[PDB]
Amino acid sequence: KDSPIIEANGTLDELTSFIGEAKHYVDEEMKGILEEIQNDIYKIMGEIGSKGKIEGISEERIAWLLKLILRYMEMVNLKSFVLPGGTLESAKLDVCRTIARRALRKVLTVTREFGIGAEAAAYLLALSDLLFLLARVIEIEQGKKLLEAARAGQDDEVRILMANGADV
Amino acid sequence: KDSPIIEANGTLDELTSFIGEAKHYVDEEMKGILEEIQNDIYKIMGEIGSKGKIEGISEERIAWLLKLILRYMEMVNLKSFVLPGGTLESAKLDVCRTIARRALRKVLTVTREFGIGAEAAAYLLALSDLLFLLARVIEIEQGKKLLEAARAGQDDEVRILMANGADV
Amino acid sequence: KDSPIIEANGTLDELTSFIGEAKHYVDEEMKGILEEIQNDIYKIMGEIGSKGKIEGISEERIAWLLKLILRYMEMVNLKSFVLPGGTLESAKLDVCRTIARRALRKVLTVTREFGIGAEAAAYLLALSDLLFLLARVIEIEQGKKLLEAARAGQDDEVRILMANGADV
Amino acid sequence: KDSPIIEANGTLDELTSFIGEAKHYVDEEMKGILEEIQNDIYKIMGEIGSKGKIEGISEERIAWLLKLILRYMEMVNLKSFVLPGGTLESAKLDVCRTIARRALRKVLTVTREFGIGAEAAAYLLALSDLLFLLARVIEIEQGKKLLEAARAGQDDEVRILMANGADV
Amino acid sequence: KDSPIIEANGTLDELTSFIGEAKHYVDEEMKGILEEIQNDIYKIMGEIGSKGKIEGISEERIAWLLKLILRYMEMVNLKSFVLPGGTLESAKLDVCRTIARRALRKVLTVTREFGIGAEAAAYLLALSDLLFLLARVIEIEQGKKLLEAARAGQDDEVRILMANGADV
Amino acid sequence: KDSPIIEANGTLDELTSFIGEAKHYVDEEMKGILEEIQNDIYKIMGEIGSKGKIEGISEERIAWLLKLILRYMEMVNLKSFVLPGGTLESAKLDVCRTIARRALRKVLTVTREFGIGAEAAAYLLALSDLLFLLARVIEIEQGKKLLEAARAGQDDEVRILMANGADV
Amino acid sequence: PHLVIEATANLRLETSPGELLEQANKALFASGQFGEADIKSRFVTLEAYRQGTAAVERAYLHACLSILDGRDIATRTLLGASLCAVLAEAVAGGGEEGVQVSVEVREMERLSYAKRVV
Amino acid sequence: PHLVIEATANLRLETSPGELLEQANKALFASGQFGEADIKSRFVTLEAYRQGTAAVERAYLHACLSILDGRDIATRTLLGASLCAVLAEAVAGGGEEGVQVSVEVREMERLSYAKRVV
Amino acid sequence: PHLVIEATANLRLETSPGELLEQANKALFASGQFGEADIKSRFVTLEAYRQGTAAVERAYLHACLSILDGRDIATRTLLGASLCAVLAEAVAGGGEEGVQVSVEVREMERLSYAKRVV
Amino acid sequence: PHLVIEATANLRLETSPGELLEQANKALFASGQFGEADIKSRFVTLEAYRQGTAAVERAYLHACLSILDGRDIATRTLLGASLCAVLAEAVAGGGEEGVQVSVEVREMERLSYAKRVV
Amino acid sequence: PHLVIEATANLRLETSPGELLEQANKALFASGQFGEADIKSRFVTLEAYRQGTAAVERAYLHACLSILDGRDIATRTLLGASLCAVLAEAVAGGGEEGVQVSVEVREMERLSYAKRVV
Amino acid sequence: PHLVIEATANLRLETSPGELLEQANKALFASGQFGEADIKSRFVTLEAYRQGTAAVERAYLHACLSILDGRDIATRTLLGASLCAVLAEAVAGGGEEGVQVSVEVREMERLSYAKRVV
Repeated sequence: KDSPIIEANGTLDELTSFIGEAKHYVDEEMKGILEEIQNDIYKIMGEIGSKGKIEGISEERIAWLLKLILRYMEMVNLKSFVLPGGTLESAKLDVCRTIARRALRKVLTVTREFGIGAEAAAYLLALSDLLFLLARVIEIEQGKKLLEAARAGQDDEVRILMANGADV
Repeated sequence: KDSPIIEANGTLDELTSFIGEAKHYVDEEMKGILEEIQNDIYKIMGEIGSKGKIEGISEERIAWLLKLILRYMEMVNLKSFVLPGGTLESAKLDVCRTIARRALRKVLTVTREFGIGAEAAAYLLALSDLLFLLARVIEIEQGKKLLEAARAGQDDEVRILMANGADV
Repeated sequence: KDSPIIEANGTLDELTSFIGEAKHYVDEEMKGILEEIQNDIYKIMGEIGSKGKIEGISEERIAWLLKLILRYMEMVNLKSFVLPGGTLESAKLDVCRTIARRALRKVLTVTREFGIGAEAAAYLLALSDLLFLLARVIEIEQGKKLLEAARAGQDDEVRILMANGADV
Repeated sequence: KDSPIIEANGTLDELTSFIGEAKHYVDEEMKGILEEIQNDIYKIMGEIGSKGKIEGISEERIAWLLKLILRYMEMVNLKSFVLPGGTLESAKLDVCRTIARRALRKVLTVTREFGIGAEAAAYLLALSDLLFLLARVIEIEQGKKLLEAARAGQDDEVRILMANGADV
Repeated sequence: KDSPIIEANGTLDELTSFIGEAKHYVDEEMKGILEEIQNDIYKIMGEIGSKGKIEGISEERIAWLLKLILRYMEMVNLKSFVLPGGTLESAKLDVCRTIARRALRKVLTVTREFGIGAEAAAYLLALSDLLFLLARVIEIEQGKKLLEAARAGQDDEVRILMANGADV
Repeated sequence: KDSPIIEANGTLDELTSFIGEAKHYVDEEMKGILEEIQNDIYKIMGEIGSKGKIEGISEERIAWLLKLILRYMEMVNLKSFVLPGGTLESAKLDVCRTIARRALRKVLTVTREFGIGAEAAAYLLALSDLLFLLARVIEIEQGKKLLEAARAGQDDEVRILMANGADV
Repeated sequence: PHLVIEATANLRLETSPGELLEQANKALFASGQFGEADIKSRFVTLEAYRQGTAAVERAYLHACLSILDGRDIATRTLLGASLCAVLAEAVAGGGEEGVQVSVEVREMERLSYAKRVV
Repeated sequence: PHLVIEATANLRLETSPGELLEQANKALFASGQFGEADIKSRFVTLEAYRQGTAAVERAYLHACLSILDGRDIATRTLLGASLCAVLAEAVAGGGEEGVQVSVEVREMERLSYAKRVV
Repeated sequence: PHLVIEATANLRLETSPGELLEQANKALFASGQFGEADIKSRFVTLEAYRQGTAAVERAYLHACLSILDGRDIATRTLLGASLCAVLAEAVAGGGEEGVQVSVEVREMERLSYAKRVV
Repeated sequence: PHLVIEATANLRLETSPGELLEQANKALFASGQFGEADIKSRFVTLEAYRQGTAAVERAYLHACLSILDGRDIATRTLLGASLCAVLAEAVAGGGEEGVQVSVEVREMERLSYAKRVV
Repeated sequence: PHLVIEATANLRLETSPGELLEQANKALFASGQFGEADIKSRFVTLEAYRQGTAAVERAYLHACLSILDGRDIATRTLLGASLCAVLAEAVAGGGEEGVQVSVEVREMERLSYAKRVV
Repeated sequence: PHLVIEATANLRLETSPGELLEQANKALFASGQFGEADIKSRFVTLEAYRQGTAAVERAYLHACLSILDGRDIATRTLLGASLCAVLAEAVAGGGEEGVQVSVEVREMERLSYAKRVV
């Protein structure tokens, strides 16, 4: 009922609605990842809304995020300051990253006054580093679809990829 | 010109832009409902921006929302904690519900300092209970389109519904 | 590391992600405009995050926005209070206008305490007057596509425009 | 760990030690009452020290105090302002009444800041009205032991009662 | 009903209950002194609880305390730092002295905010110098009972005095 | 002369008067322990009342308390939540433990504002763990007096122990 | 939540006094704030009544909803506006001019409120 | 403004229960705070009642005036003192000793108060 | 102190409605807060009532004790808990399931409260 | 960032003590907070150790990560939870019951911290 | 609680280095603050050491007890004074003058502290 | 003041590990803050160590000076900068690139610090 509690629950309810919108543009593998993140934000909202009287996420869940981050960090070859939204599908996940940074700043105010949710704010910090890596993978497998279309000798099927934002 | 007035007008202008984006995915009946909500948020913005010197919405408008809520509450059979965004069309309306909860917290700060907009904050509270019920109807008539496709003996037309998020 | 600095950088990172999502629905001319705005928000984020120790945007950039605004103000014939989101493409740019008004209120708090970013807040004020004019152009060339389809004698190609929100 | 919590637990631990000292001067009936009060102060200390996360006393316990108060109020015929400590045994219970009034003022500060322990402060208010009535009974059955010793024709056994404070 | 008023009345009610417990261990002369002190604390509690609207003790009462202090100061030959509680009877009056010093600090807070009870705080200051002198008399007439038992040639009656704390 | 200094000296003078009352019910061994504690509280009162300009207790004294606690912790076999005051003699030492917890909270306020008396507050914390162990020893040697009276074949001498609170 | 509805004697309702309370309990439960079995309603008709000082024959209707405290002003304004639309659609008329329908929402204190189930 | 007057059954009034409400509405309108048609009064008689624990036969009278908030304590004290002089001049007597007349002025909340005219 | 006890019509009490008020006045006087002749109680039975939206037959009991302000929350919580134990020991039963008994303690304002003795 | 890992002598690791530090430096660099060459780790084995007062044979593992100050509690909680998952996946076992793995994150002061490159 | 005891090489103890840690764990458990199996101790001997600038041969002993935060200064002062009396009764001597024994109590942060049981 | 110097195994010093501590104790005593016999230093060499994630052979040096609290930031910055100039003039080199030397100054708490002389 307090003022930083209803703001932190309002942004975490805003973040899990943007993930549910952005999980329809990704493939079948990343949809299973984003549907398990949506369950974990629901566990954080029960912990923060009850001021710690209900148990939240375990440390097993943060060990599941960081084992995904160490998997996708090998595929993403880092580059210079690239603009958000190369393709349309990777533009939806760059929005959910910036809601998770806003939800992290609200949970950090609950921690600095009520002393609860320090394991919850460590989940939203590891989440927004995964949504950055998840967005950079989709731009790559869209771009590796361009090099196979250049070698296949296609006239129309190569330019529909460039109209969706495939890098050259 | 005051500080809680420009924040409350900024979120109500943000809410009526998300409704205008989400009214292109719904059918012809729900588009007429969402276009009349957009006119009522414009009447609230004139009342709050002038600190009550211009008349706002009437109590006839809140009697129109609650007579819609009592109609859709019969079709929506309530269930457990379901994740937001079953289909793509019902994922856009779960975003507008969480902007209306954020716009309600800004109007509640105008009420607690200037004493205006108590009938406006009762509109945004009844609005976010309609956008929750409007999202749960679209998941149902998408799912009742699955049972008719199972009885029709279709091979391709049943799985394009499951690729859009129809419940099994 | 201060509290108004991380909020102003969080909303400017939120604004450049909504522009990267909304630049896939516009044509090839407006995509070049929106990709140059995304570079200028990246220059503002470096200036605000370093509290003015890094140079920001020049006054040449605000002279480029206002020379675009004076070009599109002639095509947009002003009318009454029209609802946001006539078409689907102009509904995405009415969302980015309301993030730029929220990012302007965060940069104005950095200016009123640290005295920096007054040329940055004059960019976000001229930006949200361009995104209003950019949204009203797309509704017009969608509507001028309706008058040519009425004179062409089309039965199916005129009503698919009206299903996308072309004005009559 | 807060400052009004450790003061309220320190006085409730002080009150249950004075009751354990004063239950050796009373008869076998009042010792069973005072040993059940000591269990209920232990339930209040668990509720206050955990800030309400552990369940406290039930409303069945306050219904047990007030059904004892309505029993002893018939025997105690009220009189003028009588001094505390008529006999030695009723002087020990007039000390425990004034610790229960001090413990009530500490629990009332926990209620006025943390909103917990309103059913606990209603127990300590009904307790200090029982310890006032329990002290006035012991002075009476000591004084009714004087009228039977006057009629028995005793010379030494009547004055040892007056040396212990029996009223004439 | 104010906060320093209910604390000052709670400690003065605590002090007159400790005097009523400690007046059963003293002889018949000191019991008449302690029963007249208990009436004067009852007059102070009526004055403080009504914020001065009821008349309190007169200056005749403080002239009665100081004429007792000047009588007992001749018998008490002062010595070094002796520990409290030489005998059991003089240990009960060293407790009531430290409640009267605590009651004096509560009445001094009523005086420093409401301007009342300056003649009441001068009674509790002269009281705690009498309870110090009353405790040192009982240790002396217990010790002068030892020198008469040494000259009487007693074997058992001298050591029961030393088991009660008679000084050698 | 300061306000937390006169409160801390008033409770330490209250604690050494309750120890002087409770040292007449214990045997000849525990009386020598309680008379040496009374000298150490007198050394703390000189240190706190002079704001550290007089030297207080040494660290040799806290090494004497903890070497007593490690001796009595072997005899006291710990059990469940037992009520304070099993016997009358162990009920007097459960009162002095709760004054030492109140005196510790006053000395901790002197430490948190004036920076003095951190070695004094470590004495009162080790003191209240000894007075808890001293109270549990007296209940045991009263209860081991019951098992020898059951084997001696006594009819009256076994029940006078049970009337004093010996455990069965 | 306790709902006391006080109508005058000359007020003609479109339904029974019992069917008015079933519509008012469904409109209180549909706000999602209260439990199902905790919504308790009662209807009182008045024999002796006066409205105003003029001699014209009038009628009125009044509901007083008492809820426990701890809810914001947006919830209490919605509860009064949802009930006032139920009572105003049940009034057929009475007297010689318009019927005045009004709903008060007041807050009971949560700490001193006792409750038992026999 | 709502005025609920609750008298016992053994209380004898000098007038009718209807003419008591006409005098109480003229004394509320003469304060200049309320409108004419917004002053709504009702009179309730009680069948089962007890006053005190003694066995002496007693009677009482009680009015509860509920006004909207936003008025200072000088206005609310005048409204209770103007009504208590009207009710005390209408009591002929009842019971075996004096009749106790009392008037409470309580404040409704203005933001959550709904009102319509059918 | 005014005590209004509102029971439904299907509620069966173990005693008379008059003997329930004698037990409630002795439990209010035994708290030592009020005078003897200032404790005024009344009992109201209800004809039209609904509890919940379900079709099961229910009954309830409700008391609203109105005292003057100036008392701490420990006194008001004890007054509601002392009255709720009196009413719950008088209910024999009613309806098809358990009876809900609840007691509200509300505070009248002391400055605007008028009182006279005719 | 300095990482001191202190294991007992009876603790059996699944890898070498050198390959444990390569996995702990990759999990510290993957947080994006530190530079590459500024992550310095060391592994210490203990000869004389006791855990608890009981006579059962136990083993433990402990890491103390010292970073410079200026980072929020969400960054320090993630650094302790990312390291505790690396050490717990390297422990094969030791003693007669479970191994306790714990990680402390402490903050060095930035103003008084000196640094040079020879 | 982690206890690191660092003695020099020339320091002669009255007992073994293992029996010193059993006495230090019993004196930490007897304060009633920590659990039984959570008290973890280790003993480190030093090969290269200097005390002071003079050429006289010296020895020292040092313990650093790291506990989690949330305890008042009376608890931390008692923990350092209970440990310093254990170490000082175990030193036989070393060097050419007196041995300096010192105990530091430092506070780990509770929010960023990770712990697991393999 | 306790000074713990932790060097790796591949680090070549220009002097002995014992003569490095004599130069570090003279540079701590020359600040005029500590006594002569209260400056206690120790040198620890490390067997298992990793710096960074790259495969290049590196070495480092680290000192942690723990002083009692109550000194301003100008005194603690001078103590870290006076020690970092002593250690950097003793490093001959090690590894395949530059040696990193760093000094941390941390504050022990004065109230809970125990000290004895056996």
